[PDB]
Amino acid sequence: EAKVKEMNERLEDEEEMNAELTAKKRKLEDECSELKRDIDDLELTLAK
Amino acid sequence: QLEAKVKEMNERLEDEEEMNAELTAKKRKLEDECSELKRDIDDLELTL
Repeated sequence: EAKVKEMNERLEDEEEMNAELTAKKRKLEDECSELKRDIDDLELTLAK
Repeated sequence: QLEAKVKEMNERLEDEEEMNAELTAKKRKLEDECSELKRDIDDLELTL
């Protein structure tokens, strides 16, 4: 009965850890998109 | 019955824990990529 409840809890935690770490990941995806455009557009005004 | 209940939870934990394992490995490379993109800028801005 114990290992049953214990594994229930961990499941809810892993299901939510999925959501959490992906919001962390996403913030880095967003950043890595933006930083690239800021690299590029700077050079896109610098270029000759 | 309680061992069956034990089983599909152990099993589903393995699915979940690997999704979560992926999200942190995906997270690593994105931290690293952000790193170098942030570099490319801060080097380049030292002439503006």
